[PDB]
Amino acid sequence: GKAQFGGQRFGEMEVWALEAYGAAHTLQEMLTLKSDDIEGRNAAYEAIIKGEDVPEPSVPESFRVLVKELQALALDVQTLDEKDNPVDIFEGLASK
Amino acid sequence: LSQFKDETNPLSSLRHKRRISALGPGGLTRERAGFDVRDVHRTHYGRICPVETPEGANIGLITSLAAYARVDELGFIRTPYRRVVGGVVTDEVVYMTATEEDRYTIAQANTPLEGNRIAAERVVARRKGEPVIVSPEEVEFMDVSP
Amino acid sequence: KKEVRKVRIALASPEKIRSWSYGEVEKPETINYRTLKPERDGLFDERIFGPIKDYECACGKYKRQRFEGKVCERCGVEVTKSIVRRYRMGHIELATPAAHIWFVKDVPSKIGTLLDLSATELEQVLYFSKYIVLDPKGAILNGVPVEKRQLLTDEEYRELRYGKQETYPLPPGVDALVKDGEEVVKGQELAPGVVSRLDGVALYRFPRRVRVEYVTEPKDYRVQPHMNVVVPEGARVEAGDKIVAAIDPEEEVIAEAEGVVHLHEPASILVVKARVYPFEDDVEVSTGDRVAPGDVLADGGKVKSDVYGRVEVDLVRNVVRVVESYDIDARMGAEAIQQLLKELDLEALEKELLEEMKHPSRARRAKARKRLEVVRAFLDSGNRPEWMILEAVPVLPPDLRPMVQVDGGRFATSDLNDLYRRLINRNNRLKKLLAQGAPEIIIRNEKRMLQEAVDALLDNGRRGAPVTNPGSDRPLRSLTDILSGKQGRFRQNLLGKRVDYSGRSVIVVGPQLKLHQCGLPKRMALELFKPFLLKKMEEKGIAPNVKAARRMLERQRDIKDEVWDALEEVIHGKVVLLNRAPTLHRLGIQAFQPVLVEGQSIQLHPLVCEAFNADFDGDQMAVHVPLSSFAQAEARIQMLSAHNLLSPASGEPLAKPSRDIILGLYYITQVRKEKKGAGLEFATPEEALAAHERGEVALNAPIKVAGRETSVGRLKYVFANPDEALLAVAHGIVDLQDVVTVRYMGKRLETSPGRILFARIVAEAVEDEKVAWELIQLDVPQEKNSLKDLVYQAFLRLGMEKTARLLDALKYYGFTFSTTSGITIGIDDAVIPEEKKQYLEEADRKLLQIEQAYEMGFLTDRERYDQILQLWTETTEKVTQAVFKNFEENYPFNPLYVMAQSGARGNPQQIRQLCGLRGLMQKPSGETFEVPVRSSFREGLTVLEYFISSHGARKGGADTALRTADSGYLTRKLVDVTHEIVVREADCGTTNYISVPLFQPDEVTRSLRLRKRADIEAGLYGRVLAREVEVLGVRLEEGRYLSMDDVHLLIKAAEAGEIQEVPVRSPLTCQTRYGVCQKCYGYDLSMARPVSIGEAVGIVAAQSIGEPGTQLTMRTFHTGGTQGLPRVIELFEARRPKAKAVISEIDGVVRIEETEEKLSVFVESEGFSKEYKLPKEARLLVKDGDYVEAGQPLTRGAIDPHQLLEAKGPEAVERYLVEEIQKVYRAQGVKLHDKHIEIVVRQMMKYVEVTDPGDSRLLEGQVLEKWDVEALNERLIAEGKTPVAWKPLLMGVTKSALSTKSWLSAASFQNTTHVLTEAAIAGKKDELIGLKENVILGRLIPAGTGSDFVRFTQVVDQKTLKAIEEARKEA
Amino acid sequence: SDPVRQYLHEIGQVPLLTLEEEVELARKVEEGMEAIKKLSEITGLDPDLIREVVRAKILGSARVLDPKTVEEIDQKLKSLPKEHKRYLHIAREGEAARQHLIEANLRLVVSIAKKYTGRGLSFLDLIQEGNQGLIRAVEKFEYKRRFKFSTYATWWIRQAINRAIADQARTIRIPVHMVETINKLSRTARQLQQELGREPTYEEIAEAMGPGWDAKRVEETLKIAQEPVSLETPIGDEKDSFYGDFIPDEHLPSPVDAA
DNA sequence: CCTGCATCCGAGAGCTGAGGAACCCAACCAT
DNA sequence: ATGGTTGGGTATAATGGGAGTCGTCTCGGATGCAGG
Ligand SMILES: Nc1nc2c(ncn2[C@@H]2O[C@H](COP(=O)(O)OP(=O)(O)OP(=O)(O)O)[C@@H](O)[C@H]2O)c(=O)[nH]1
Ligand SMILES: Nc1ccn([C@@H]2O[C@H](COP(=O)(O)CP(=O)(O)OP(=O)(O)O)[C@@H](O)[C@H]2O)c(=O)n1
Ligand SMILES: [Mg+2]
Ligand SMILES: [Mg+2]
Ligand SMILES: [Mg+2]
Ligand SMILES: [Mg+2]
Ligand SMILES: [Zn+2]
Ligand SMILES: [Zn+2]
Repeated sequence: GKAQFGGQRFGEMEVWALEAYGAAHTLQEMLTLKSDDIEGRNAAYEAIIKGEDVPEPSVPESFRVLVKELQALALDVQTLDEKDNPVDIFEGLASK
Repeated sequence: LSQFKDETNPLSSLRHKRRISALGPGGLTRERAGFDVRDVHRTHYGRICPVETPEGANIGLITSLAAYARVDELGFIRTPYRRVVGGVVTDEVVYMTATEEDRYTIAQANTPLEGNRIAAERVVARRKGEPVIVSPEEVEFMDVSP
Repeated sequence: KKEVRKVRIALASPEKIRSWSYGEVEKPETINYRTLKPERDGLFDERIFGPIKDYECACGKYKRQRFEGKVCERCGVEVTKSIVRRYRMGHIELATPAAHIWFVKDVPSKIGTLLDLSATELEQVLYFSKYIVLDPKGAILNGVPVEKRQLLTDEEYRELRYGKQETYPLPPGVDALVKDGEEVVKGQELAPGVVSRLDGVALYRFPRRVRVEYVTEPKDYRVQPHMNVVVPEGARVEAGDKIVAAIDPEEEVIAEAEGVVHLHEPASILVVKARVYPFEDDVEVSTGDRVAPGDVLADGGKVKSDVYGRVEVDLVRNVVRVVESYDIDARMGAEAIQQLLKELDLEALEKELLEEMKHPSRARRAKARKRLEVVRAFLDSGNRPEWMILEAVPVLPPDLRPMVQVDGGRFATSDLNDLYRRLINRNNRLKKLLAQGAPEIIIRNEKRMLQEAVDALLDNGRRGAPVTNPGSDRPLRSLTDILSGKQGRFRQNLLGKRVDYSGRSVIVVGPQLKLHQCGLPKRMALELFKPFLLKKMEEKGIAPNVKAARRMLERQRDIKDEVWDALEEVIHGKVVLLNRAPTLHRLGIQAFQPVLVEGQSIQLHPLVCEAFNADFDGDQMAVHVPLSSFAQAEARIQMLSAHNLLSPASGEPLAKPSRDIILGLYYITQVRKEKKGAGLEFATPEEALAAHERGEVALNAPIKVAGRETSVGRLKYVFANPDEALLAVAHGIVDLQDVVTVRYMGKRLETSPGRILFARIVAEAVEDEKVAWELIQLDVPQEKNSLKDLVYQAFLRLGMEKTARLLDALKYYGFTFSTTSGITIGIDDAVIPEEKKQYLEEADRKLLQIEQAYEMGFLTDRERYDQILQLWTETTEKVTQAVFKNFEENYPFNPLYVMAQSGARGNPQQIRQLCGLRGLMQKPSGETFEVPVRSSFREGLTVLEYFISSHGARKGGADTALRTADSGYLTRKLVDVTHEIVVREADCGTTNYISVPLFQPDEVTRSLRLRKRADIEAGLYGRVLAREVEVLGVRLEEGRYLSMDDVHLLIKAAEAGEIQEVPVRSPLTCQTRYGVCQKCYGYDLSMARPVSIGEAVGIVAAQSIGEPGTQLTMRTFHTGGTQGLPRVIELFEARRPKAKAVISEIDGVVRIEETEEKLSVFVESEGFSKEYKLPKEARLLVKDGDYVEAGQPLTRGAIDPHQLLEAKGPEAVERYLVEEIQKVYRAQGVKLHDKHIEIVVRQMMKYVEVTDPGDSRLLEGQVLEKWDVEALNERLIAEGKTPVAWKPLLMGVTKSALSTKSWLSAASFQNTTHVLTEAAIAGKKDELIGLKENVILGRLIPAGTGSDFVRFTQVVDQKTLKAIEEARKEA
Repeated sequence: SDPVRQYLHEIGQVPLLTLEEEVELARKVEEGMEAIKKLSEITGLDPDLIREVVRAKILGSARVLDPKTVEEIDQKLKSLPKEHKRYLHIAREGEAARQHLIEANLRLVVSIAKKYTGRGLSFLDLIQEGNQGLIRAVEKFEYKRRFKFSTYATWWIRQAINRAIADQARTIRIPVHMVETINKLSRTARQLQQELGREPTYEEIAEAMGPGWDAKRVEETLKIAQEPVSLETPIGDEKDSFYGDFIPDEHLPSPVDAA
């Protein structure tokens, strides 16, 4: 909304258009550096005002919200690497 | 049904006060409404405007009262007609519901007149919404105005 | 940090759930009402979930960093980042187990399938309506022993567990007819109105009076209800002993002397079924003890039990009574279900089901297969079935269910907090009741309420009435409602987001812009490019630091004028993305170079408005800024508007002249025609010139001189070059439309100066006169189609850069010429032909005749109605023809006629409505009014005619409103079914192909007729030739991409009879896994060149199919005098039609046998014969004594695709589906290549069903992917095993999409609960192959620049490469 | 479904009591408690432990301290010569009577609790808290006074229901006394409005409450009594806008502040 | 015993923008 | 050491609820019942 100084919605169909163009890096920028990659958006702003190029993006916060909400339904969702070993996306902040 | 009044200009408020809604508490659902409720029924003639309606997903579910129409004590819309007796148009005006209106032959308001007498051999009329051509002797009522 | 390659979902054990949590939530308190701080052990506790502030405990002993991993002793709060409050979970320990509703209410139930219980039985046991038997312990019910897994009602369990007893009242003044302790048989009357019903002993209950003798004479004592009788019936008493004990000592009854005791007038009598054993000393067993036969009760073993029962010791009568009852262990609820699930052995069940698979019945085989599916999923995943029952409930971290304080000082909170509070309250109350020894009814009720509370927390409103907050009707939002739906997490926050660096504004036409430019408002651009601007102001001297620049830009009146030049410096060479919703295809987002403008509107180029579907009556567009160098490169190379000139759907130009451009070009290229001369004959040109000078012959009249046709202008004005002709035009000598003679390119052309000017415009735009002369059509007026052909040819011959230059030149000159041409609309421009009047009068006569034929009986109602309708239809067609003929002959330059002929605006139907008449109108029921609207819009309708047309107007509006939603749904389904298809390799090496036919059978079944040119173009253009072709002395080699000239050559050869079909590579036969190959796909239609490897062709196919449907397939419907979108949806969903035709199952010859009552068709071949009985009213496409192949239709109507697959085969059904889908789009004038439909159909034909497992671990009737069964068969053949036998399937787009291997895409699509339940049971792992999964994880999609084919490319200059080479040589 | 009718059916599946049966059961319970304390004195163990083991043996194997220790103590109770197994017998009979009395009087709980609907607790929660109060009343009843059981039990059932309502009706817990203060304030304001013909002011409410009450205290008390609103409250006619979509996050630093 | 055919239940139904009811007494931990 | 908060008790007799919802159209599977 304009009254909340908000942004525009990049909905499903806009994502489809970006995919049809083959613009992979543009779409990943819309999904992470400009919406909810907190570390990514902070680093991108700092790099732009410092004169450098924006860094690589990370996991969006919405995927972490999804994982936590799936755990609340007693479902174990795990991200694995190429050897089927677990990879921690929470930076060790959620393991005892 | 209690809505923030639209008052961009005087006509906006006058339009808002004459709105008729099929939705609301105890009404139809926009996503569930089909095609039968949104149609212009033949009995809308003189009671609900066939033109003025929203363009989007509310088309046919919100309408407007016609200019000469009146809602009675029982909640039924009535429209006025002049009584025609023996091919002579009188000034007696009767407000009818659609049920009463279905019983008569009603001539168009542009029927030519010489004084107050139907001066035309062939008269365009409605019989239960059907357009018919009749003689002036068969006319029972006449429209008040377009 | 290792990269994420897979995502696994599985069931969580109670141990896993408890290891997740940081503590148990024990209280339903959220925050302290006074200090607003989290309460201890509540739902927001910092001791469990984490600190509110960064590196600071609650009490404040520690308030700094490097205390990480330090838990404060005083408060117990770990000192760390507060962000951990959105990651750390809690848990609730249930007093009694509860079931996860997802594995109960997801039809068919997983728990029910594993335990072989129906839905009704599961509901009865789980919600405490029936018991289930575990360890029957040899109990007997109705004479039948009870067995395990048997369901007992309340009464049945009560009689088996506690016994039988009935108490009968005795009215005052009526005494019993039996003594105390006497046995009773059913029917033995105990009162003049009381008859017993059950056998067993009868005991007294509160005898009202007592008779005691005195050693004898009798005496009576009345006993009031507040006192009790201690002495037993029929026993002696002594002097001083008390008989009837009372509360008050003075109210006690003490016999004065010796005597016997008898009890009379009982209050009630209790008949039980029990054994009686009298004793004389201490007993062994007390009340409430259950015993077996031959057990010790009293007297040191002298008395022994004969039956099972429960012991009750009566001290008044000094007797032990064994009530006949058993110790059956029957339970209710999730505890019973979990006990049954824990005992289940999966391997023995698997063996039993494998044996069951051999039963001859197919229903039993299906039941066993369905059970084995679940059993094998559990065996493979490693999950335990008992984990479907919850013991510890996880608690979501508090920052995902926030309790926030709004700006007004109030609080807002999620519904999950209320659901958790209800669960905790009910759990705590159950624990309190259990520790207090409550009766069984109260505990049953509390356990039922706890089960319902867990159900509401997990899935609200799935069973029973949904939970609502008090005073309000709105249901609470549970975790399932958070996850699924259009408003759910998947569709609202993962597949689409709101973004930074974006704006939006109203759009305005930009006629002075270039094709690659947009006008961007200055304030918009200052806000969009703010960090770049701050850095640029830093680089200059506008601000000393970035913070000062930000403060300057904060206030509008503080902004200087050098910042605008800095902003111009910032955006130099960059592009922005413009997007207009809805984004139906990929050209709804385009990249433009911004030009900073004054004002608040975005300026848009005229030529992109058709791609965007934008006009200028208030539309708005969104602006996005790609940030990095990669994003800017992608936007500038792939998305720039000037690089996207052809349509990806059809290969036709999409940026092309329209509206005023067409109007101006048509106006200047149309020649004049005059009638003053009118074909006079002359001998010598001097005579023709003399006659023109006299005024007898007009300049452009078609005269004949010396026996040849010419005009005066052709002889009078001969020009040496185009410059002289245009100089003559500038002097008023001739007009642009007069036909003269010009010498051009060494040839004496007879043409108008306007056409020469158009040729010069093209030649100067493309900077090449010879190629420009080859491109244009000189001798026709330039209209929509010729200009589109010119643009396509220019693209093919010159490239996108020169084509864009030509487009801008054409736009400029068309606008200029339409401004000065004099195009306008007046009321007199809607010319009414005179013939119309005649056509009406004639109609008025014929109508009369019809009425006569109806009055005299020769016509019925229906036939007369049909005759009237046909008459008015033919009259309307005649009036349309007369209107257009009048325009053609008398007013060739009329504005309406020019607009409709040039293609700028309008169609013949609208012009007829303006000039001739509106025609027949339809009633709301869908039938036509008898009387038509005989007026046009120029004359003016009457009130009745207007009201008649309103029905059609409203029907069209409502049709548009419904068709939009239906088409959007179809597009989403297609995207979900095709999103993983990418061009992944150059060539799959297959030798299969498809044959495109150049002929089709006739409608009247006459013979083979050549197909339309458009159809063949849509089926052949851009494809790779599968085999060598030789036509018209030209050899087209194998592997050749078919260009449009080759397609025209093939059509020309077909017209000469040399060829009947073309073999081409197609996606239907490609062997690439997870996509297609370059050769099997063909051209990139938007570039007229072979497709690049890494292109996401599935998304393009889905958008190409879905975009036309949104409006075109049955835009504003004009109410003037099975099919459409539903047919396409039916074809894509593989539905069986309601009017399904009849197709011959096998080959044979046809014999039609029709009787007075029945009709049948026999197909008789040399081996067998079949009979088809169809209703007599049906229509046959077959004649008697005809030959029909297998799958050949015998009836008019739609063919069942599954029947066709069973009869003819998979290629037949694929061809049928492609052709039938293309029919609908051709009906609406939509051009769309067959590649896209073939992509979708190839996805639809992806699965096979196992008919014979062979030597594999598959089951009969199991459905799997064709690639998997092919690989398994190849391995078996290599190893020497029996092959798996299978049959192809056909499923719709919805079912095919939901059956994908990736659970993330299927979960985000539809039916989320079912997908997640199945994936969790099976322990499914997602390999992230498609696009939706990678988008959800925020990863680089494996298409385009993210493809593995291109994304590892390096770039380096010569010097660096030489240096590296020398470094290698040195070592 | 409809668990209310299910519970009502289970409740009505137990017959009511007459005065004789009720007084008999109450006397049996009292003698059972006396026998329990006598047995505790004889064996020297705690009354609570012996009551728990006797209740475990009465309720049987169906109701799931462990079988080892309960069987040990139950055998130790069987070791008594005479006149003490009698006390054990009366203890068991009294516990059975307690169970029967509670089951028979469960209907009065529903009759009482049906008048407290619409105050933030559902009907079945009210019924369960009333059942807890009923169990308390059975524990504390005395039949010597010749009072009907309902007379004494109604007070305890009402106490349990009201304490439950004051403890579990609000998302933010408020202490019991201040809940009573809020209810008193609401009643006072309502009567003031009824007498005044318009909504009272804070000064008038303060005057009506009495000493130690002024406008500021009334304002604070009305301030704390506000209930939280839902982040999922719909906004607008369409089901596409919620309340929480308009509430920004103020905790996490913005990109500007981080830079 | 098999089979098909009414019957019932649950999950779908375009995008974007804007929009707002008792009281009392007594003891016990917190600060 | 003071309010703030929590627990226990009140004794004639009382003993099975209440708001509600009826203007969607389809489709695919699960299921029980009819026939042979
Ligand atoms: N994406 C999208 N565009 C729309 C929609 N409705 C209208 N538009 C676009 O906005 C343009 C102007 O809309 P109008 O119908 O003139 O007016 P409006 O802004 O929608 O507002 P009102 O008529 O005042 O209700 C249209 O010509 C369309 O391009 C819609 O529902 N979605
Ligand atoms: N609900 C809606 C309403 C509109 N739209 C979009 O806005 C446009 C408005 O056309 P329009 O209705 O302005 C065209 P009209 O003036 O009749 O056309 P003509 O000049 O070509 O004859 C549609 O074509 C859709 O792209 C939408 O996506 N959802
Ligand atoms: Mg609008
Ligand atoms: Mg338009
Ligand atoms: Mg528009
Ligand atoms: Mg000359
Ligand atoms: Zn601390
Ligand atoms: Zn291939």
